[PDB]
Amino acid sequence: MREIVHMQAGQCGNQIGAKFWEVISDEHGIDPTGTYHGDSDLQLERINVYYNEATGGKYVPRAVLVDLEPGTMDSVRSGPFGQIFRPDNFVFGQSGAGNNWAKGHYTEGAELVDSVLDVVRKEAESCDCLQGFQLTHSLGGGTGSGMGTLLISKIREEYPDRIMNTFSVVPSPKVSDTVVEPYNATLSVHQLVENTDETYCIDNEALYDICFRTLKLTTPTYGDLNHLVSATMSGVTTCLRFPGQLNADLRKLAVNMVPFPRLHFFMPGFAPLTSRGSQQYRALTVPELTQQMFDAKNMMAACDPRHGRYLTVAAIFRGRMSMKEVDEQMLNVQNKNSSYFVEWIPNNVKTAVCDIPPRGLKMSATFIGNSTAIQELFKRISEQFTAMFRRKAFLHWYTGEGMDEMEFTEAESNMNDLVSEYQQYQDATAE
Amino acid sequence: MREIVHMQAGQCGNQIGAKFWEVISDEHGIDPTGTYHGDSDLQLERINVYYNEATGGKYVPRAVLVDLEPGTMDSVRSGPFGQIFRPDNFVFGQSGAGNNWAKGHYTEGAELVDSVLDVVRKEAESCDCLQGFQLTHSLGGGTGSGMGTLLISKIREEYPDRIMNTFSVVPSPKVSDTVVEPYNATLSVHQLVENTDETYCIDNEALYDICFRTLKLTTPTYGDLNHLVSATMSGVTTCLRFPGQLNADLRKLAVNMVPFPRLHFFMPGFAPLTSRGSQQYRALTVPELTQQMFDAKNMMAACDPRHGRYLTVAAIFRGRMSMKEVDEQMLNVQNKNSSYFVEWIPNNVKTAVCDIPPRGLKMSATFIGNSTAIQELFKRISEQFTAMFRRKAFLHWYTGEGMDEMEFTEAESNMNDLVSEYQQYQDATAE
Amino acid sequence: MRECISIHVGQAGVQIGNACWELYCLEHGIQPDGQMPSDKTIGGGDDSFNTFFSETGAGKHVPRAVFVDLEPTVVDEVRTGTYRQLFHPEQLITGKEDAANNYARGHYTIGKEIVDLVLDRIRKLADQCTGLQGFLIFHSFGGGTGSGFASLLMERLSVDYGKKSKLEFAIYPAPQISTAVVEPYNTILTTHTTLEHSDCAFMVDNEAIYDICRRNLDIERPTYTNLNRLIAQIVSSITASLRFDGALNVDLTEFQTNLVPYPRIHFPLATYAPVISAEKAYHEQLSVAEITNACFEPANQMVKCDPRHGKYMACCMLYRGDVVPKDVNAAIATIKTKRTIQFVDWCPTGFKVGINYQPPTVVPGGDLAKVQRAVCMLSNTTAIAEAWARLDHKFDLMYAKRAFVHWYVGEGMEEGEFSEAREDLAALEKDYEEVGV
Amino acid sequence: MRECISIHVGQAGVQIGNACWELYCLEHGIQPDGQMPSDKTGDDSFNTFFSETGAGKHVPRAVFVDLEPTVVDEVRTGTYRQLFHPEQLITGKEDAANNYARGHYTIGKEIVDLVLDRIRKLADQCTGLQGFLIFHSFGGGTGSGFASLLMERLSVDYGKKSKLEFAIYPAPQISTAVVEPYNTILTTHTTLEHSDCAFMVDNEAIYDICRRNLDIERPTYTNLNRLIAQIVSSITASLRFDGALNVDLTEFQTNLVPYPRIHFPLATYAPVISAEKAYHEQLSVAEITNACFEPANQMVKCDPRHGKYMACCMLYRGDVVPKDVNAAIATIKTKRTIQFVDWCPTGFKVGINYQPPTVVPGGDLAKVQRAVCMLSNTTAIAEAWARLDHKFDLMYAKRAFVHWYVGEGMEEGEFSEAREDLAALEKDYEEVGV
Amino acid sequence: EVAFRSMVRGSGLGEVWTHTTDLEKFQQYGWRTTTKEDCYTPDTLIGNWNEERFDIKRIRVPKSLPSQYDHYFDTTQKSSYVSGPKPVPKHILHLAARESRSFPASQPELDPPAVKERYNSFETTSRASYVDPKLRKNPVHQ
Amino acid sequence: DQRPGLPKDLNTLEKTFGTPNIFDCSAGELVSPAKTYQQVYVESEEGREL
Ligand SMILES: Nc1nc2c(ncn2[C@@H]2O[C@H](COP(=O)(O)OP(=O)(O)OP(=O)(O)O)[C@@H](O)[C@H]2O)c(=O)[nH]1
Ligand SMILES: Nc1nc2c(ncn2[C@@H]2O[C@H](COP(=O)(O)OP(=O)(O)OP(=O)(O)O)[C@@H](O)[C@H]2O)c(=O)[nH]1
Ligand SMILES: Nc1nc2c(ncn2[C@@H]2O[C@H](COP(=O)(O)OP(=O)(O)O)[C@@H](O)[C@H]2O)c(=O)[nH]1
Ligand SMILES: Nc1nc2c(ncn2[C@@H]2O[C@H](COP(=O)(O)OP(=O)(O)O)[C@@H](O)[C@H]2O)c(=O)[nH]1
Ligand SMILES: [Mg+2]
Ligand SMILES: [Mg+2]
Repeated sequence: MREIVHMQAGQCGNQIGAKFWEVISDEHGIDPTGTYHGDSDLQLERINVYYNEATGGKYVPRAVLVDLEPGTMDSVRSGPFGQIFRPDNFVFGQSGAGNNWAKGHYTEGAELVDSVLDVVRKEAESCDCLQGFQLTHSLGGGTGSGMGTLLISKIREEYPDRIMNTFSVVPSPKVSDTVVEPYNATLSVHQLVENTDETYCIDNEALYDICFRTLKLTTPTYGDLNHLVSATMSGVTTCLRFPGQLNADLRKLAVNMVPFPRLHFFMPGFAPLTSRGSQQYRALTVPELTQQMFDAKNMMAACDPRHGRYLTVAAIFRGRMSMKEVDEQMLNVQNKNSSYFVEWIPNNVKTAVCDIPPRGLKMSATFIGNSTAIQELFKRISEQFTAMFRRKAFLHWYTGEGMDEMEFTEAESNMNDLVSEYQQYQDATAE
Repeated sequence: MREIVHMQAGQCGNQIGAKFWEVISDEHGIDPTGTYHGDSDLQLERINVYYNEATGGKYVPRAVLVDLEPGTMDSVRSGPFGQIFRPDNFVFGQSGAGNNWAKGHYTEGAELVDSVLDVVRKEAESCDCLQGFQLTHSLGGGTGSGMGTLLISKIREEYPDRIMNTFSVVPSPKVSDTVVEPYNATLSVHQLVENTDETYCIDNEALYDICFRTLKLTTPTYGDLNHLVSATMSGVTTCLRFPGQLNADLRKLAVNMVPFPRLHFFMPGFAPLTSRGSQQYRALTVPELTQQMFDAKNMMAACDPRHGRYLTVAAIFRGRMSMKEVDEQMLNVQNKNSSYFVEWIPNNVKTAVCDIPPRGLKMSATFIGNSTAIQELFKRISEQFTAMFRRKAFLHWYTGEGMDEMEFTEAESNMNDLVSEYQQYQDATAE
Repeated sequence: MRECISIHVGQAGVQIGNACWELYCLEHGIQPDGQMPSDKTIGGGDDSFNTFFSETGAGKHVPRAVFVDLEPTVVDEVRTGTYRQLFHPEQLITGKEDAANNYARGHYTIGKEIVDLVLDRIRKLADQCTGLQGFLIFHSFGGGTGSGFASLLMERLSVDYGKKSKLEFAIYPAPQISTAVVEPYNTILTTHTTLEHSDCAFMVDNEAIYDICRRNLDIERPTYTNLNRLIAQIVSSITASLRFDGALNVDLTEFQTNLVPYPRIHFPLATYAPVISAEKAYHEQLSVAEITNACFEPANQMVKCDPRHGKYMACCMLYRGDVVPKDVNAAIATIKTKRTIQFVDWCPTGFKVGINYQPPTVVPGGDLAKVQRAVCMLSNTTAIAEAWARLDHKFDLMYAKRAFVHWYVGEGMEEGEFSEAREDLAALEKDYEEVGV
Repeated sequence: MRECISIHVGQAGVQIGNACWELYCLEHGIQPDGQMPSDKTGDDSFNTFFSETGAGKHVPRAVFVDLEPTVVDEVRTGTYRQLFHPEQLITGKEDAANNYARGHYTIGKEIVDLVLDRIRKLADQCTGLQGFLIFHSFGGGTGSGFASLLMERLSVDYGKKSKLEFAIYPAPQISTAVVEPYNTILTTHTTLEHSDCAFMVDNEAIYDICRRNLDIERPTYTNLNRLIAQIVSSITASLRFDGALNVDLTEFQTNLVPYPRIHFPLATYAPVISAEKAYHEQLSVAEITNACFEPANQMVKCDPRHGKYMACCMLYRGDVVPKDVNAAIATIKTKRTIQFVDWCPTGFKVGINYQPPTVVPGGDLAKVQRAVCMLSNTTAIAEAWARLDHKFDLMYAKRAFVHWYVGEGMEEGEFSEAREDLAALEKDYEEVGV
Repeated sequence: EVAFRSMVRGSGLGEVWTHTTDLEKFQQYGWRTTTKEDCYTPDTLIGNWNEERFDIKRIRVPKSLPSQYDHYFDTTQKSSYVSGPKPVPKHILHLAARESRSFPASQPELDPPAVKERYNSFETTSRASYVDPKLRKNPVHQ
Repeated sequence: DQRPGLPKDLNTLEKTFGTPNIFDCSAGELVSPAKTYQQVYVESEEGREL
């Protein structure tokens, strides 16, 4: 047993979780009736990681879908692969937080969290060896930054020994799309610094750029962004799911990446990415995969790797490939780029190759990058927070609900300490 | 196979009895000629409770019509649904009492008592189970009050255990309509309180208030009041006629209603009542029926139950509903208006759910209330009686028939005693 | 050979029996006409129906039940509906007047004429037996035929048949959810009479089954049909050992000897508890440990009382379906190691289990799912003392000023019978604290 | 689970509700008798505006209310007679005569209990009410006094839930009545502290829009009310239908109201177009986003370029691909004509719905793939407040039309208190703008 | 908040009746005879003219053709929200007699067949639920 | 009157005006195409001999 309790919080979290469950059921061969119609038994060999055998040999995911209003929850249930979910795990409210972190953390979000803790208590009790918990939400949003962070805190209190990996969507530098994004993002990251073991942040305009540039796609809307993030979702768990030459579980990735306990915000990346016309002109080899991984156009976050230092790189390769192909392709990247890697960590690339590639690809690779480039995103959110908090705009909802300015100042100070730690470990020399 | 013999006394009794025999014949699917034209078998299953089998498909009502003058008998036979009654059950004399209780009870009524008792004995010995007798009449009349109570006394002498209920159109505070109405009402209720098992006490001004405030109808006429009274009578007796989830007949109602044998004056209420424009828009649900049932101005007695305290309540629901919602709503209304229920009786509300809705409606409810607010009616009749009697007004008409003032003084004493019993129970404490 | 006679007295008894006998017909494959529509029939082993049905020698089965009600409407509903040719016409015993929610009318005056006829019918059914296993009495304590005439019938059966199993299924009133006023009088009178004339007194509460249907089946607005179907499922799980072959068959005598410690503590609690609906039923494992932990929950008892306030004395676990004994042993071990479930100090061996091969059948006109594993939990414990105390509170606060007593007094029964019954049930309560300590 | 209650106060509110409920029945496929056309071939989007009293009939969650029984009687005898609830069309006997005193103190105190009991019955039938949509005008009488009285008597009972106000704000240089300055000054002082989002729509602005973008040189109030009905349909289509990221009535308060005393956005439904122009145009996301910031396509007659944008709420409707919205907002942010306030780097709340807009058979708008409704909170309303302040000062310099209020029951100092409240509102807008 | 109130009842247009006490009920609407809003035709808009026009005896008669001089009486909320003439059904127009009602003005002719079938089919619980358990595994079709 | 600007026959409220949004080759058939494993193995072993 290595089980991950999955959670979806907020509209973004619910939709991206539904797309993730669709693609992982495609990978494991589960049909929309909950049965198995695959070809190789390797799909069945480790079903127990995310699925749950009901009566008759059917499989139901260990996912808690939560939102304060029946919305996207009903959309997920009515959409494809919706009846696979347990109807007991469709816990919902009737009110609505709506970009109101105070309301999602202290009002009716804070009373339905007892039911969500009861559901995850049942899901963890009906297991033998829990690997950890993953949760999908969005900073700068509503209930995802609210009940999501409340869930992170309470579950970290309940099980303070399991690997906790939040994925989350951070706000976008270009466009606005929500006015209280700095407030909600700061109040959520203040919880996410000390509680979560690892975070794989998603950025919407970075996804827009990677869809428009490297895959063209004309109009892929939101579902294809959800698919292209779900690719990395399956990518950094496929060593736990499928066998291979070198295996790296979530705990192994967490210890091999995180240098210091505060430093745990990563950037994902999927790179067997081709357009429609260039897929018959491009040759899929491991050096080409590493080129597209370390390409800055494949960064899922609003971050420039050239303006920073990569603390640690993780590379999850999928498919039948040689081992020193990967090893020498990371040696070559490190030797070619000595000014963009930290000098005090020798060979900061952790590689793991599994034998089962994803659907429709001979080879694939997932890049998870811990860098100091997140400092620019956090100083963006911090300066936006200070700009709004100087004139106290949109603060009256939070204060007239019950938090005070002291919590906001502590969150801003903690996030500034995180920025200072990033800059200190970026500017720290080897000797 | 139970049986209830219907008796109509006076003009009011004959009119609302004719409306009653219209409504329940429509309920059992009997045409005005007398044949059976129903489409189901539940109508014909319990048709023997009120209809004797005749030649062919004819069905003769088990009703005895009595009034000293033929003026209303000829009309009630010549009107609609008047050719269904047996012509031998139309007993009549030459003169008339006419608001002259002494003539109705001692001189002119007493001549017809032998014939009408022969007719009632004929019907009772034609019966094989004979659950009881229902008498419809008006307090404040000559033949309805005096001869009606004389019939009540004779039938109690003949059958001292079979159930007896009188429907008792009662005087109202401001309609009046008669200058000897307090005399007639007091002398009739003096017999009723000791010789009746269930007195229902329907009020004309209250019926106008219901029919105008709830149903609009700026011309509320006379047959509409007859229709409301008949709807309440049918809703009272429906469990004897139709199958249901939890049946309750007149004796079950009497046992659950009457705590002490002199406290048996009730308040009827029918409450799927809605305006002409609001029929297609209103939803006939159990909580809404409960609200309209316990609505204060939906009571067909002129006394407000807010000026008192309920002792016992009966709710006869008709239609397909849920028992849990029914008794949960009774629990809710008791715990909300706990100040209007006696604390020394738990579960003041008896329930009776029958499965057959009335014709033209989807779901109905009938109310019976043994409240202590009818002491206002009794005190009103007492004060009008003692206003008239202290000056000996209109007393020569009553004393020229063989009556003395001792009967009037006894009626004072008995009404004041009943007022005292109702008075001490609305404020008697448990411990 | 192992045959039981069912006596369904009162309107509640007749309706519960109407659900129970259609459940029995569905279980044994008997069509509503009375015959087997299996056509090919095949002999093999097909004597499982003999507990509740008898051959007429022509393919028709008549049930071994007597439907009693003093008013002719709920029995005529059975005689008119689709289960008309199934029942023998003489077992559908009806009266003329109902007992009018009056223990005196049910027990002394109206119940005195029809008791001879129903005893005659029970005599014919007992003569049509090759060894009677027991009696299954179904009634309501609410009042009338189910309270007075039920007590009269069971005392007459105790006089006549003597030593026989007398399992009764009582519709006890709720603390708040009830539809009568003289109902606490009727309950207090009937618990004094049916205390020395019964050996198991399985109690179900209308509000408790309302809460069960609202929580598990998520029937927000249920009718009596669902409650009767759940009670029928309980009785079917009880009699499954007598009817169908299994590994450990717990008959009525084994059941009583493992359940009741003393002759006056014969008041257990029933909880058949895979009770989840077909919507949220097929997404779960529904294992033996899961259903045992569902049984051992405070908000699953089908009588309104909290078991954490009392001490468990005996438990009987009737499993149904594909149930292996090792999962039973593991579940019982987990329940015993659980600390919120307290057993009394003088009963170490607190469990008696029994496994039947036949799975429960789904009723197509119902809401319970077609589950494979079932367990029905029957625990004799001391948590009913609070229900007894609530009933005593109601009885005392009405009897303090003698409300509604004249209906009983002037129609048979004397005044002091209420005092005698109150004293008897107070003695029963004192018995319960003596066993509890 | 998500429902709204529509209260229509005054004659203008009742006529706006006529157009709105005609549009609602059209876009949910409800005939004027209240029946679906069946046709067999699962729609449930009506369960925010149509209570299903189960017979096959759907009834609106609307309370028409008025003191003058003329326009509501027109509704009650018109084509939508067998659809509205008969006991939801509450009328008085006397008029209100454009008198705030006669709408708040004398005529309306015997009918406020009736309208609140109807609202209470609708809310008790409701199962998760988001809030109320109150359609009225600041002209006077019913729309000024009675609507405000409903604001206190609903905020003191419910609270919490949304109270969105659709005000027909008086025009700068034209109007109909004469005591509208007095009524508008008196309305805001009692409406400001009990409200959540009270946005305004102006008659001159709709006249310019209909005369320019629709080629209606002689428009009546029917076109005005239909054009406001499209705005309310676009503001509630996120609650009604599914789509992309959805903006219900909860984010409208916490994304548009930075300070408690300033809750005044502006509507802008601006693919407003006719058949010829839409035939020759290729209406796309960038064009319909750029057409919303133009001063010509504004729903109030104010100057948006002489003001700083506080916040915006984009409500896109139809075949909208999400990155086109973000590209349009990026272009708007690089534009210099639109000026934002300094304490607001992020200032847009974007919500896309997939349902195309609906066209009324007989009307002015054309069938279009895409629609945009901006709810824009700006600082440009201070000019309108200042000009009505000037109008009130001119009328109150020598006590014109004051004797009606004084003899009806209004205190003399109430005008001074409302004047002081508007002066405080001007100072609040100046402090926000600086 | 008074206890035993279900719903406040309005008058023909605006008046509410005092549900608490009965002291002025003979000067409230109804019992008041000094007024005049009771003896007009239902064409005029006083009294409960809506409820009078909702009656069977006014629904059964259909509207005539518009007159010649109707353009002088055309209205904005008659020409904008256009309505065709109502085709009153034959089962209403050929109503021979009122069928079995239960209370005054309890008109069930206007009810749709979906709710008419609910009380025309005598639905009893024991027979409806304890039916043959072979007709319940699949629905029955008309 | 809106007729001579529009074409000869056009039912105003039946024809939608504006440009449509063409929906082809979404990322669901680019990131993870439905091509099993034997098909992609064959399509990748094509080539290699040269
Ligand atoms: N669980 C359940 N309880 C019922 C049912 N029917 C009746 N009851 C109970 O019975 C009580 C009412 O008394 P009854 O059992 O009907 O009385 P009776 O047996 O008909 O005898 P009489 O009073 O003489 O008519 C109510 O409080 C109910 O709790 C039923 O179908 N299911
Ligand atoms: N947009 C729009 N505005 C209207 C409409 N009808 C009236 N108005 C506005 O309403 C103002 C007239 O006063 P009303 O608001 O109608 O007054 P009322 O609400 O009827 O209340 P009273 O004082 O009793 O008349 C005018 O200045 C118009 O601007 C309409 O149909 N559409
Ligand atoms: N990738 C992706 N992001 C989304 C989607 N829907 C919303 N978002 C993002 O979620 C953020 C808003 O969070 P929100 O859903 O409103 O949180 P909620 O109020 O709790 O539901 C925005 O920044 C969007 O970019 C989606 O379908 N896919
Ligand atoms: N509700 C109602 N009241 C009636 C009816 N007929 C008469 N009354 C009332 O009965 C009273 C007169 O009683 P009456 O019928 O003359 O008694 P009688 O002399 O014995 O016939 C009057 O005050 C009327 O208001 C009727 O059909 N319905
Ligand atoms: Mg009975
Ligand atoms: Mg007006």
